[PDB]
Amino acid sequence: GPHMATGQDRVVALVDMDCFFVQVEQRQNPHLRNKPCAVVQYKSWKGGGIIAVSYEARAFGVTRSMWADDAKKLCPDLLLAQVRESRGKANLTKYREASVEVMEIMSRFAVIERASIDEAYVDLTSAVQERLQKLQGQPISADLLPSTYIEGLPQGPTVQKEGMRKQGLFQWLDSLQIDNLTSPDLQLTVGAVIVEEMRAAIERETGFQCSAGISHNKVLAKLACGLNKPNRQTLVSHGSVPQLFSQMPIRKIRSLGGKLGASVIEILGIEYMGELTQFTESQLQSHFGEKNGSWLYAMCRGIEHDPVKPRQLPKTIGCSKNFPGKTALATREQVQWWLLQLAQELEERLTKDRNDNDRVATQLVVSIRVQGDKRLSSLRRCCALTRYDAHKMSHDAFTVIKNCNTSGIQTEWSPPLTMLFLCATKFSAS
DNA sequence: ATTATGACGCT
DNA sequence: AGCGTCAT
Ligand SMILES: Nc1nc2c(ncn2[C@H]2C[C@H](O)[C@@H](COP(=O)(O)NP(=O)(O)OP(=O)(O)O)O2)c(=O)[nH]1
Ligand SMILES: [Ca+2]
Ligand SMILES: [K+]
Repeated sequence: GPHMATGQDRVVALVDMDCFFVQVEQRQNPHLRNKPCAVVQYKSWKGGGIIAVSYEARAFGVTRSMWADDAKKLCPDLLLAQVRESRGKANLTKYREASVEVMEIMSRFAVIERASIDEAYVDLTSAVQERLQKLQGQPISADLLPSTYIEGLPQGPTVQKEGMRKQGLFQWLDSLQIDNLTSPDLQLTVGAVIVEEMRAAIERETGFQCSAGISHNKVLAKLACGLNKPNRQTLVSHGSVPQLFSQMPIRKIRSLGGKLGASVIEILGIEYMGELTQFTESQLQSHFGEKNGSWLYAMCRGIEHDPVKPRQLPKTIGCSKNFPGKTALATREQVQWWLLQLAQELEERLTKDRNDNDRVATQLVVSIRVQGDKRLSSLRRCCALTRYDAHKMSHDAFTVIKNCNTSGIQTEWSPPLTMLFLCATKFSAS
């Protein structure tokens, strides 16, 4: 009743760049703009692997993880841009730099959490309080929300999608109580005004378009962001959650797309998020553990407490390369040469990070996969990272992995290595 | 032979 | 500390 907290205390947005790597390449090369196009890494094996797809190309069925040769079967006029290669490997520097552009613009409006190379959470609670004091109880015009969808509207008592969007927005706005400066729906609406401004700034100052979700927590903001891509933003109110969740497959919610979500489905015999409401918190905890159970109990009611961390920079800086099938590394010289290539990219990125961001990594994590192991990592060993020197780092990585070499002959490497991964972690201010 | 990462939980 | 999960 009056004591049942509703998780409406914060305004949180999730901003995600549309087809990011594609937009980066389309900005650089105007010939790619407004075309079916994709970004690929490598080329020799089946045309390279696609990692980003323009919405025009998505209409033909082109997806991430598909081989370019197969994508061209679906879309023969598909245009392709390849990731840069340096020291024998993919080099994603261009996209990391573009990410910094976007992240710095977002940081002007509020503290952000960098969730991935092209998406960030935004805690707008305080900014919304400020804008509400400025408005002085003035209603919010639809002209202030020109790309916003209100999830679940229109409802009740009309042919084209922009007309739909506007009807829903008008129903939402006419129902607003702009008198109460503590109304959560009003707070979300003002948050959406601010996100319109942030998205306008990103597009004006970088050329990049993005989608966004506005809700009361990170999971709902993320789900909202996905509802109307590309180049649009969606407000998911607390009140919209029962209908939204009533037909939402469990796997669509961030963190439930894997084994845990499959176990929720199998153990409880349910399919949709909303079905979780019928279980007690203790029941959920008994199946899925304390933390998961409390989280599911709150989440299926639209409530989640995970804070937006004030973290604009990545916590780790890593370099990895797969050596699949017959390219696997089977000689000591091979393993040393590739460890050195990775360590050289790592040194470059670390040196630039230290100059930009006034910090130094102190731990080097070395991960490998051996042939036949289906796991991502077959082995992970750490050592100290005392100097940004590639030869040092690569020699140290070899020292921590060399006992994995089954071969008695210290010139061969068996079983051959199908992945190498160097990761700098545990940063300290410098 | 979806690849190159990046986050975070568990013990 | 090393491993597993999730993500994409
Ligand atoms: N190296 C690599 N990069 C990847 C991979 N997957 C994605 N990226 C890169 C390429 C992506 O551009 C970028 C951001 O990932 P998303 O947000 O998941 N996809 P996008 O922004 O393209 O589409 P949407 O409009 O649906 O948000 O990360 C991968 O497996 N490997
Ligand atoms: Ca994106
Ligand atoms: K993303």
